[PDB]
Amino acid sequence: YHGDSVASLGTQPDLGSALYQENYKQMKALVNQLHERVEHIKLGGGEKARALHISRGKLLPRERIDNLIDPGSPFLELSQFAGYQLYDNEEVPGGGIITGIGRVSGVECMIIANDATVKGGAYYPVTVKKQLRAQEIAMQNRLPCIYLVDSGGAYLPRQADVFPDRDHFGRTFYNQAIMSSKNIAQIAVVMGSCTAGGAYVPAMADENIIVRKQGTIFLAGPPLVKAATGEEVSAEDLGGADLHCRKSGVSDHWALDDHHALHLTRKVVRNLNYQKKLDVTIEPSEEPLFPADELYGIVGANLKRSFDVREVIARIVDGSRFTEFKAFYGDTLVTGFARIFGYPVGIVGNNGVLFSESAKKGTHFVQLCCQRNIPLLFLQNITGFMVGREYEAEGIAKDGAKMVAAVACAQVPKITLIIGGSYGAGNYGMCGRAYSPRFLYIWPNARISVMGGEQAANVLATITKDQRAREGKQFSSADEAALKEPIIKKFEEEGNPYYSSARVWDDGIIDPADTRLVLGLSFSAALNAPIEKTDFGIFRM
Amino acid sequence: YHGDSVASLGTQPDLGSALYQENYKQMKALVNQLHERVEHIKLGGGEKARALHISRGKLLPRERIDNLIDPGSPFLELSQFAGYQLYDNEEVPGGGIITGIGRVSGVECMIIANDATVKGGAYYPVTVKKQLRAQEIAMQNRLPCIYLVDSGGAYLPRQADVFPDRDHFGRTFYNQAIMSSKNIAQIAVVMGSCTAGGAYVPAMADENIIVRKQGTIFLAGSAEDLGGADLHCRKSGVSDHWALDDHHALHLTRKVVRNLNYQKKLDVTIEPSEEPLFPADELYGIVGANLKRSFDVREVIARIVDGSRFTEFKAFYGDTLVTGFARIFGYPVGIVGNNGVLFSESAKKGTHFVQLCCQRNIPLLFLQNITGFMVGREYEAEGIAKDGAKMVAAVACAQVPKITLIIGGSYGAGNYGMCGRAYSPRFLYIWPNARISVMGGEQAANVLATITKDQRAREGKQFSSADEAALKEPIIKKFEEEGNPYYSSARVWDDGIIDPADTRLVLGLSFSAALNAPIEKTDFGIFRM
Amino acid sequence: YHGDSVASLGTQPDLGSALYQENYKQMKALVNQLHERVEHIKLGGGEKARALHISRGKLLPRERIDNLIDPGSPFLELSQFAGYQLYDNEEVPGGGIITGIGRVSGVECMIIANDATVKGGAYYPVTVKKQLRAQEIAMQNRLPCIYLVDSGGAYLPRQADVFPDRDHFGRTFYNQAIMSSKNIAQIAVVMGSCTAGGAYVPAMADENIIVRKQGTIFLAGPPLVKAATGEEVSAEDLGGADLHCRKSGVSDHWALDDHHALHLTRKVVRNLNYQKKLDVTIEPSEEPLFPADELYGIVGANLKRSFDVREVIARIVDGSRFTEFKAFYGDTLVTGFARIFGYPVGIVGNNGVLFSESAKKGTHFVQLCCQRNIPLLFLQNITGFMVGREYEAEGIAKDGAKMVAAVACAQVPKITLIIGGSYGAGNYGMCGRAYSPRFLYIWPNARISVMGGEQAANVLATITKDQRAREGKQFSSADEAALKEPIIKKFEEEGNPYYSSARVWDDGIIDPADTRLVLGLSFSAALNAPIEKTDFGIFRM
Amino acid sequence: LNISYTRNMTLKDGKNNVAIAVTYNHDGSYSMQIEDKTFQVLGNLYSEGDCTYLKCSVNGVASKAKLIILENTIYLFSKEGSIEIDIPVPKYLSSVSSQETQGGPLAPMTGTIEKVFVKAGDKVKAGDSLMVMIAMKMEHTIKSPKDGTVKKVFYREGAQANRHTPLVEFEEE
Ligand SMILES: O=CCCCC[C@@H]1SC[C@@H]2NC(=O)N[C@@H]21
Ligand SMILES: O=CCCCC[C@@H]1SC[C@@H]2NC(=O)N[C@@H]21
Ligand SMILES: O=CCCCC[C@@H]1SC[C@@H]2NC(=O)N[C@@H]21
Repeated sequence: YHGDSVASLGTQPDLGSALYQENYKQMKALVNQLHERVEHIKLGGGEKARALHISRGKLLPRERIDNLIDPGSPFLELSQFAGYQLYDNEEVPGGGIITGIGRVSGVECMIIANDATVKGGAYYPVTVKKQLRAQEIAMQNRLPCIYLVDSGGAYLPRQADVFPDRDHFGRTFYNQAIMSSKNIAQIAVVMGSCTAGGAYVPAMADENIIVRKQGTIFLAGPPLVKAATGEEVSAEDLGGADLHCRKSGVSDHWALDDHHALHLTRKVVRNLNYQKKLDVTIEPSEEPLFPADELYGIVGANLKRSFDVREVIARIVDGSRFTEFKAFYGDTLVTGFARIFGYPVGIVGNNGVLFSESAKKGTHFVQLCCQRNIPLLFLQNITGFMVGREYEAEGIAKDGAKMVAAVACAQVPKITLIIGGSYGAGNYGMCGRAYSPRFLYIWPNARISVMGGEQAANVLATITKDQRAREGKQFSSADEAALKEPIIKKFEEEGNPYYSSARVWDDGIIDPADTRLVLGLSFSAALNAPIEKTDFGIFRM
Repeated sequence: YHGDSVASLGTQPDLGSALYQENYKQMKALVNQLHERVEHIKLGGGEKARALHISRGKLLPRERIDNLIDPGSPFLELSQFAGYQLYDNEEVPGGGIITGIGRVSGVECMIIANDATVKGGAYYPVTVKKQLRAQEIAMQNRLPCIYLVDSGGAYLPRQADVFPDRDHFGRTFYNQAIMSSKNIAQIAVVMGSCTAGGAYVPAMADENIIVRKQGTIFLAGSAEDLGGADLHCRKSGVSDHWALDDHHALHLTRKVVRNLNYQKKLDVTIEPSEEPLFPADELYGIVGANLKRSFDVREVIARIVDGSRFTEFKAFYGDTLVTGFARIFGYPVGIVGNNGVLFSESAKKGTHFVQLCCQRNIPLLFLQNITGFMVGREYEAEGIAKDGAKMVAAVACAQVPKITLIIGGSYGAGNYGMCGRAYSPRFLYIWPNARISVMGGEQAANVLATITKDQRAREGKQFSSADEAALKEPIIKKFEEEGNPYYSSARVWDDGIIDPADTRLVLGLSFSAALNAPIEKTDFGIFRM
Repeated sequence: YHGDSVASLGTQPDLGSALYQENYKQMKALVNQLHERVEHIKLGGGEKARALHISRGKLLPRERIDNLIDPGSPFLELSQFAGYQLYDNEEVPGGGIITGIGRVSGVECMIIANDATVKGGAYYPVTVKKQLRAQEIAMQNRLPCIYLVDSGGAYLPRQADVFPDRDHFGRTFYNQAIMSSKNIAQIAVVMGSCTAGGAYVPAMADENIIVRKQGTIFLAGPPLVKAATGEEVSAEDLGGADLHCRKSGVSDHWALDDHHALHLTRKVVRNLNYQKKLDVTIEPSEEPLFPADELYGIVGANLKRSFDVREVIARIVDGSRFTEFKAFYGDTLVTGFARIFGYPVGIVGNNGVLFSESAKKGTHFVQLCCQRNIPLLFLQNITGFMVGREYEAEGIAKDGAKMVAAVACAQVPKITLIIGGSYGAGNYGMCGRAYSPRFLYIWPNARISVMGGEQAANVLATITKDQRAREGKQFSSADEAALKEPIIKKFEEEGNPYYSSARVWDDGIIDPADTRLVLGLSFSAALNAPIEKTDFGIFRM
Repeated sequence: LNISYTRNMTLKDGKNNVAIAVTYNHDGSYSMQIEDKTFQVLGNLYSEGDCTYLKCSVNGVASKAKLIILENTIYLFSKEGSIEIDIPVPKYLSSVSSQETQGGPLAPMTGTIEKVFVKAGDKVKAGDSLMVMIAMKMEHTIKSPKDGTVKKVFYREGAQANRHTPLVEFEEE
């Protein structure tokens, strides 16, 4: 029996209020800025590179994805801003690689396509990190991996940051071998030149598809053969040849063109003999009772002002229905049960400074969700430089760890959304990047750093005021901002969402109006893997 | 393909026959007696206590259950007669506690509510036993436990029978901890005062609900300031949910159960249900109240199984025992029922049947109407004890759900072989005409009439026939009094006395609840061939 | 490397002190009282019954055990005082049954022998409970069960307390069937008449031994055959006959006399193909550094006086070596690691009133022992009617439960020793009988009840002082002791160790000087079963 | 088991709360007691087209009616007539802290403001006309809800005010 009437969250905001008008205007500008920057990244290398790419008969990388996925299905792209201003004078739109989750033949798959128009598809250090992140997502959720291979090899000027280490280019093949051993299908489509060391990607795949004229697979390129043995060979003859398809046997399927190869890929996925099974209970979906775009006015762009996280929850959960747990205890933290697109979810969100009661309340809640195998969603909005931030933390340290330890051991799928600040140990307790959430997203107004910019400035303003008061040479107020202004600038620049997203610290910057859709797609993908039993460590009572 | 036509059990009784008329009249009187006694127990402490209870704004305990369970859903109450005349001068209707199985938010749950109108909710020795029995049922069937806590603590005058032992009040918290470790939800609703050990119940629960002013929790006993919803909800943190009144708390409880993320899964094959081909009330005439007369157990079976369809196993071998396959409300069941004295062939036939059901994971139903084992020099020489033990050992090790219904006598080792209380049947019910004891009252009388006739014949002082009934009459009275269904049910030896016309419904509800837990593989001991 | 020098517990008591002299004198009297009462119980039914028993060629029940166990091996008898003054006018020494753990053919086994000299071996209600307790011990520790069967059937005058219920006589056969299914050998030796319903015990056993002339096994006795069929049969002909040994086949071995049967039993155990394996690390044994008899002076018999539990520990652990855990936190509870006869043990003992810190400290300690699979020993000395007992307990309730819940779920072997008071919820937190400790022992000075006798008296002295002050009829001080004296007498009588031990609430009353030996034997037996992993419930933080 | 379930239901007819004791009979019928009168009720639900119909018999009298249950109101349509019965709403479900100190009477509809009778700070008493609005050629005069002084005015004369938009702000008291 599910006919019981229940209360719903959310309240109608005062659209006429000046605060709402200002907050909407500021947030809208950030969203517009985000949209137009993505439009530029959408163009990849540029008109000249794109014209050259098409002149060879090859499809553009994003057109390949459009044709690969099911007609009209949504595509969840990840880390669109990787490499954004990362390198001083080189522009690398999207890191030279496009990764995302889409539906192929009715199966959710991870798609990893090299962007040949960007630096000829060379692998920059960020390119390796983006690919490794995609493989990690696929393995944790048992998503088949499809590699649209069109690459130019490693970027020699930065080889030390690509080749040697554990999380360097070598790890890519290690991940392929491990996923194959777990029956997570690895499919490679060579739609362009495969350079030295990239020839392994077609070989390490379970099934492989190569284009007739464009594809070339060779461990040693025609130049290295020419240097080592003084022999001149055409790229087609050396590799990706009918030799690779027939004489060498590296190719499992032969394709006439890009369209044919994509059609073959869809057939390969259909033969995986896989059917999705859900471990969680399901209920019919319902839209939230409040418009999502109202989040612009409610949240704004000023992190100093505070808002009720319940308002954010009311606009993303099915029917704006929410069962709060321990509502009046540790009120700075909000925990409760809801449903998104029919899936059950336990939501943990910050509503102020973390206290001992808040940490205990969170630790209790996380145990409940793990016991019932309920996915967890974290909404990070940590608070910084408040009189509350200036508080005795000895209790906070003793009790916080309990939450860091419960969150780490939880085996239910975890998704983190940074809707505000993320500073210090509060990041760890709220399932930061270091704690392996299945996905991590940030809003365009977020800030992340070891501590708030102001706190670092004020702390230094104590150390050197002391330095010269205790030493005895006086240190004046103008000497204070020759200390404080550079610090605040640095933390503002390095805490910017684009700075965080340019490096792969999050999986993307998302428009607040799209929060519900992104969460729905992410949780749906995360449910492809069975939920395991959670084993906890010692709870330091 | 399930279109095959099959034979059906049962025959039309002779309604005009004098035996049927007498048997119906006697059984009807017993059922009417049972009904009116329950009506009195329904009132709990009484009008003055009930008026005081309502005057505080609290719901009556049975009204709480009505509001907790799904609208219109049946409620299977257990041990309604616990404490019936158990204590010399104290009346404890239902033992001061109400336990049963009902559906909350579409999930079968065990509900344990203190009756505050009975002795202020104090825990008598029978009260602890009734609660412990309910917890045992919940654990064996993986049923979430809901505690409607309104208690006054232990009954000090009888503390030695409440506090110390393993099956005493302490075991209640042990059961809560064990069920929680197995993911069997423990939900406590503090709708009143709970003191000393009582305060542990909300503390030991997975999720907890407390009423705004009525509820109070404290290890050591104003009460609101020491305990109260506000203190625990906001300062102590013992409370997970805060409720305005009894209605609000019950509404919150339904929400809590809906978030358990539990869905029932069946291990057995299912077929569409069908009503029996014969009226159930005819069981009154067929069975009667005279245990000396005998009836065909197949008649009882024909009136409770779907479509009165029954596949008998080894029909002509060991005919004193009836075994076969049937279905009740669509569930498959293997039925074992007595049809006379147990023999070596009957025990062997039963042992073979029990192995079959365990192999196929088929629930077992036992219908106890026993009169003893075959007595004879030849039977002992052929190892009747060895054969009888074969059945006691197979029944004990069986891991399929087992339900026992005593429709007649239950004496001696025949009780053990037919899955008595000692053999952990999921449920045990008795009809109002049943009798249970170590042996029949007459046998104990006759046996003593041999020992003392011998005592004085061998000693040499003569012992006359009038001296015989100064021996026999007290024995027969004792066994009649202690074998009465109310005596057995007042103590928790069975889970309730049920009207025969309700047998099919009770079995259907019981088997449905028992299927919440997965059926395990059965491991047998050594079969002494 | 184990050559590190370490500190040792214990201090030399002041033998000249008046307190020590008084405490020694009082405790010694209790021990002497305990010894002489056991001597009387040793005689069973009496001289006339014993003379009749021997006149039939049968061994006395305790002589049977002496011959069964290995020469010179210690025998751990259990519940010697069962049935002590339990029944108004009937004396039932030891409950009519002797149970204990001894070594047979080098294997630790549980021995259950009926005492035929006591009421002809009839089963009283306490007799069933004592046997059921023995079977529970054997199953939990995987100890083979040997039944020396010489019984006269159930005691008809008390049938309602023997036959019907789950923990009544029927459960005995249920336990045999379950242990057999687990490969815990069940051996029955019929050394005397087996009455109706006892014939099952030989049949339900894996291997069975019957004496030639004395043994008789029949489901129906010659009288019941005579009543039911009008047939007269001798006991030997009806059952326990050469018919049972050969024609019926119920007997697996045929024995000439009691000595022969005991010799056969030893051979049967030697063929079990069992070898003991230890899951715990072992270190060489060492005697404690202080005499055990000093416990008389240290502890005494006055529960109002307090002593340091560390003194008790110093006189039972190997070398008086003890590593205390959280010594300065929650000092009313003492927890630490030690070794007894080489086995590792975690000790929890009361040193005052339980506090919130003490409960938290205990909960932390129990998790540590369960993680490392270390056996746990509890020393109960709960404190009652102190100004400390008169304290706000709201915190105590919130924190105590955490300990009740950890102790219940612990799967390591647990042994409880009551060296003082045991009142209220403090009993549960310290692994009372309800929490299935492998063994539970009590010292002769112990007291157990729902609450201390004084507290019940004082509490009532508030309720009726209120009753008449609020009602308005005055209630004088002499009216107070007409209220208090009966209550104090009742709690003193029902809290006495003999009252607790007469019923099977504990496994025996032990002399304090024997504490180390009893613990060593008990832990050794408990190690016959592999230690399982502990699964905890939700810790209410 | 061995007893009959009686349910205490409450229904609101107009302003009157009606207590109904419903007893679930074994045969499937219902015995309902209202005040001192007992009724034997039996019926079922059947669908004609898209409309659910209730076929019931009360004390042997049989009738058919169209049943609609929307929000907390039960609508019964019969050729005799139509009756609406209100299901009481539990307090907990009703928003606790219900809206209080409501100040602005909302425009009856979207219409031009023809007259304004209140300055930015003016003391008004209940029934004091604040504004006059013409909608589809129909004059409505807005009146003061409370005796509170006026904090502010959201519209001026000649402005078009949308339906249910606040017209006046009243000082918090
Ligand atoms: O070292 C200079 C270029 C030509 C020699 C390099 C040799 S060729 C065999 C071997 N394989 C390579 O890739 N490099 C070396
Ligand atoms: O009832 C009085 C004593 C003789 C009849 C009892 C019969 S004999 C067959 C059956 N087995 C028993 O143990 N008792 C009954
Ligand atoms: O303007 C819309 C139609 C109704 C109002 C028109 C008024 S009625 C009085 C006057 N005489 C006319 O002919 N028109 C206006």
